[PDB]
Amino acid sequence: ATTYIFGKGGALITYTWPPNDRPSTRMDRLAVGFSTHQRSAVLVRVDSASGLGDYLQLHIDQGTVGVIFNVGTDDITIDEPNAIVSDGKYHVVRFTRSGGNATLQVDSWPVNERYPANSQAAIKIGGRDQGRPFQGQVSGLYYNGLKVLALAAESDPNVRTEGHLRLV
Repeated sequence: ATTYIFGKGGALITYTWPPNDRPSTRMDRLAVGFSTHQRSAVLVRVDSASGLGDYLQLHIDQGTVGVIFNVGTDDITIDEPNAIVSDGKYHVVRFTRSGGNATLQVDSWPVNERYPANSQAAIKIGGRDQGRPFQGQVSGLYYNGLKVLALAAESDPNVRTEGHLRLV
């Protein structure tokens, strides 16, 4: 329930687990609040051990939200192509992984992805080097117990700050 505004140039909020507490999880929850006017941006990126690719991606594409996450080799996508999100108004996204199974809630639209038959390293919010970079405001981010936005506000050493930010 803390809000950061990402200005012109795009900002970045990195939470970095110490190289000794890298959580290898059976289940993940991401839940973000935000608003933006652009139809193409990246919100939350979660990195895996060095050189394994992205563990979790949350991006706005075509004005709708979508998550990519990997089950070892393959990366699984979940699209919510019904909720328009690039209006500038408030929107709450809730990704819920459980093994291969997964759920995606955007505002009032839920999607359920069900499976057929990896240690985390960092969480980045926004991105300053994918021109056009993210612009707008993110609010009350939550990942596996970590309220990363709050942890910034209280200057947690694990949280590195880059870009054009403002606590509102």
